[PDB]
Formats: sequence, C-alpha cells, structure tokens
Amino acid sequence: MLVAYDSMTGNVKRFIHKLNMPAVQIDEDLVIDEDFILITYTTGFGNVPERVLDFLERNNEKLKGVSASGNRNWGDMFGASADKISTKYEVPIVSKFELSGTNNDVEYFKERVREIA
Ligand SMILES: Cc1cc2nc3c(=O)[nH]c(=O)nc-3n(C[C@H](O)[C@H](O)[C@H](O)COP(=O)(O)O)c2cc1C
Ligand SMILES: C[As](C)(=O)[O-]
Ligand SMILES: [Zn+2]
Ligand SMILES: [Zn+2]
Ligand SMILES: [Zn+2]
Ligand SMILES: [Zn+2]
Repeated sequence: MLVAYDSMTGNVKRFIHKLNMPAVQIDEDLVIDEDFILITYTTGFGNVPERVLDFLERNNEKLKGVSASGNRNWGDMFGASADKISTKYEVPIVSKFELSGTNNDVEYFKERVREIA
C-alpha cells in the first residue's frame, strides 16, 4: 500500500523511511491514483497542517486511513489531527505516535495497514 505523508521538521519523514514502503511526499499538484494511507503531523491545538488539509480536499476518495505524529505533552490534543481527518472522511485512525516513532510504532503501523488493505 501507498503511503502519502507530509513533514515540516523531518520527524514524519524519518518515520516513513523506517517503513520501507512505497511512499510519496504531498505537494500541490499531486493526484493519487490508488488507495493510500496518510501520515500527518499535528499543529498547535490539535490541528491538521494546511498543506495536508489542501491535499485532502482534492484526494480524500482514495484515503483509507490516517496516522498522526504528535507529542503527548499536548495531552488530549495528542495526534488530534488524525481524529479530525478520521471523523470528517470516515476512515480509521491507523495509529498515533510521538515524534519520529519507536520501532514498535513502525511495526504496529505496518500490521494495521495490512489489516485495512
Ligand atoms: C508549535 C507546535 C505545536 C504542536 N502542536 C501539537 C498538538 O497540538 N498535538 C500534538 O500531538 N503534537 C503537537 N506538536 C508536535 C508535532 O506534531 C511533532 O513534533 C511532530 O513529530 C512534527 O512532525 P514533523 O517533524 O514531521 O513536522 C506541535 C509542535 C509544534 C512545534
Ligand atoms: C523520495 As522520499 C521517500 O524521501 O519522499
Ligand atoms: Zn528519502
Ligand atoms: Zn488551504
Ligand atoms: Zn483550503
Ligand atoms: Zn484537553
């Protein structure tokens, strides 16, 4: 399965290189042709980065799940970008992880995508 992602300070980018899966960085022209999983980071107060919101307005029909990178020091706003995406588009939250993730976060993501695919 194809993974689409965005990263501002490189933590999500580090995570997706640990997956060894087909992966594409989001941009303004990208149209995705097949089922995909989104990995986003989380902006202040539980939000979705604008570039990701823009991409999803165009690409949500093929979206099959979302994961968020965040930080537990945000409390119940931890990874809430995934909550908002999941609620809006009616897709599962694959996983939440902190920062660039642990090895267990990597393996869990892959097991959950295998289940959804
Ligand atoms: C200004 C700022 C606000 C953030 N707000 C949240 C938040 O509301 N919830 C959360 O879980 N993480 C939050 N984070 C943490 C980031 O989502 C986290 O560092 C993430 O790994 C960044 O991914 P990136 O390095 O790929 O850009 C915030 C980080 C910054 C610098
Ligand atoms: C070409 As890539 C996997 O660093 O987005
Ligand atoms: Zn690379
Ligand atoms: Zn916009
Ligand atoms: Zn917009
Ligand atoms: Zn709260």
